[PDB]
Amino acid sequence: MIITSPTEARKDFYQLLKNVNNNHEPIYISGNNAENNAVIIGLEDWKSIQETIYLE
Amino acid sequence: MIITSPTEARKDFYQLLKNVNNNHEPIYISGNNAENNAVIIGLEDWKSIQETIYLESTGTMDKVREREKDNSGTTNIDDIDWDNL
Amino acid sequence: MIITSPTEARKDFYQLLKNVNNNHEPIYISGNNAENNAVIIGLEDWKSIQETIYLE
Amino acid sequence: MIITSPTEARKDFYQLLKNVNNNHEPIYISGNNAENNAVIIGLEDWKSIQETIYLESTGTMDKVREREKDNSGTTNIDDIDWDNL
Amino acid sequence: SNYTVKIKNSAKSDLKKIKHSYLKKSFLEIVETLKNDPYKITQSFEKLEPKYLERYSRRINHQHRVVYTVDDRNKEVLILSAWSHYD
Amino acid sequence: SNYTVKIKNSAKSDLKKIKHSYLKKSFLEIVETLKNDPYKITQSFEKLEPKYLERYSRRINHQHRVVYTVDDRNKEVLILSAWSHYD
Repeated sequence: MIITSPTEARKDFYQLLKNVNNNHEPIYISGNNAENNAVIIGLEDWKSIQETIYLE
Repeated sequence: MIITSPTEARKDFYQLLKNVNNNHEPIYISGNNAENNAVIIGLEDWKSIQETIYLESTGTMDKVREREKDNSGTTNIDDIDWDNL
Repeated sequence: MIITSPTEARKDFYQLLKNVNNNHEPIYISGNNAENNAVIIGLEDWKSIQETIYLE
Repeated sequence: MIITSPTEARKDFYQLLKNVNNNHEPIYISGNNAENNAVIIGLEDWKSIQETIYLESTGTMDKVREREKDNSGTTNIDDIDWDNL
Repeated sequence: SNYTVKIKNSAKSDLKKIKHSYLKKSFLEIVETLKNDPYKITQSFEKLEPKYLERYSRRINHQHRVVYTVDDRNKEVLILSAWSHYD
Repeated sequence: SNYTVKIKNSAKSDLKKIKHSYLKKSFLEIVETLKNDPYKITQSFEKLEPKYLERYSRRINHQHRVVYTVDDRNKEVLILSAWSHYD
């Protein structure tokens, strides 16, 4: 599980984008408040997740 | 949909993190190499997503959707005979 | 999903113990040294996890 | 098995996080109440556990254990014809 | 502030597994919360996706959820699942 | 440096779900890593518990895994599951 701060995520940004798609594991971005908390997920993994949630 | 490049997302990254959480909408990150495309989601919205996919993958949501449509009726929870179970 | 630092985890230590047991969700501790990261989990949840893995 | 009170865990907290990762040995926090009973585990050790629990909860490990035991033989992965699927 | 809490009859078999896995006390705490405020931010309360269907979950433990809906007009909670494993 | 990768024939039904869900490309990227180094720390490679049974997993995506064991003696990877949704 990869957990990084907003500042370190900003710095390592381009490597995080390929790791997320290669490892199929989201990057957790955690800071000192709720406006700084997010996850980065690969577009294709995210589309599969969108399929699982919007079935026929 | 909000779409931005990896370069522009990296610059305004603190504002991006604020926006996904305030507006409850994902930001899409699209570059020249579509291999590295990604999505940024507020953590709270992500948790609801994670919870849903967990319950889907266990078969729970399939069972929940069937039970919504069956005609089995309901029982008040205080009427459950726990000793009999 | 609380993701906190080791310092803030020590500060709010007793509330975090309550939260992990009432929410049945782990608290993630991520510090500047990424490999001293850790997880706090309620004891009863932990035991149910262990018996699921080690049951004959 | 390391058992310590919530007070002594809080006092040595920074060192406990180090020991739980170096020794790969969980630390049990046991206090006067149930709400203050917990376990501290190193993050990478937790991820193996978390991943295993997911495969157990989806029923995947049951099918893994079933298929390990059966007599169905093994087809080489390069011999699989996806068009006959 | 009372809500009425009902369970689908087809979900009653979930309660049998709750009882024999010693999860009854945790399930009844969720019920008591559902009677007071089914939207309270406790018990890892989650709004399930798609959110327009307005299904919710609370954690009995790390593995099992109470999945339910809420009739806000009649103040009735309907439990649709209390066991998140296939058997 | 090179391994034989096989799959239990009772697990080939997973491959049809992998195909119909458009995950065949991600699955055979895992197969290529299994052919070369089944212990490479990529694709969220994890050692499953209990670790004395030496079962491993790799992510096809966020939901589905390849579960497998490795015969280090004969340099052979045995895929036991390629679908992690209860069906």
